[PDB]
Amino acid sequence: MVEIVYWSGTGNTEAMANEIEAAVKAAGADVESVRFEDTNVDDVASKDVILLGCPAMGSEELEDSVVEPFFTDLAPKLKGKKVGLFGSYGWGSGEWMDAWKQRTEDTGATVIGTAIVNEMPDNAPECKELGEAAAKA
Ligand SMILES: Cc1cc2c(cc1C)N(C[C@H](O)[C@H](O)[C@H](O)COP(=O)(O)O)c1[nH]c(=O)[nH]c(=O)c1N2
Repeated sequence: MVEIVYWSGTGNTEAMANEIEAAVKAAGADVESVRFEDTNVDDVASKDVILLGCPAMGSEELEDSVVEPFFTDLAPKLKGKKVGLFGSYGWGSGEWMDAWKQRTEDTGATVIGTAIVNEMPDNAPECKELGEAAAKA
């Protein structure tokens, strides 16, 4: 059981989440895909595996006004659980995802892969890989 929580500006992370979802469904696993704006730590608690979807913003950062408020709320129950990280970038890779990995790992949770894409999904099999991994917790 996987809660795929995504923040999508320009369709990108939605389509990424959809790709992941298909790989989860292929291995007969229950998926709950929602947006960062409409979720809660209590919901997350019921799912052994969680995936977070945030594109690269400003100067190689996470999306401050939604993802960081939800992350702080999430932190008390982000222990032991399998958390996969998925994001789209334009011109700069890695940094935002490294900082993101560091904070998600740091709460006592483990990272069930990191998917980085050049704007649009499919261009990185990583998305599908994360799907498979999430299906298998
Ligand atoms: C205000 C703003 C700021 C950034 C971006 C876009 C926008 C609109 N993008 C590109 C972005 O990661 C890419 O286009 C995503 O596929 C879509 O991101 P959003 O859904 O538009 O936030 C971007 N890309 C990148 O590689 N490093 C960066 O720091 C940023 N910063």
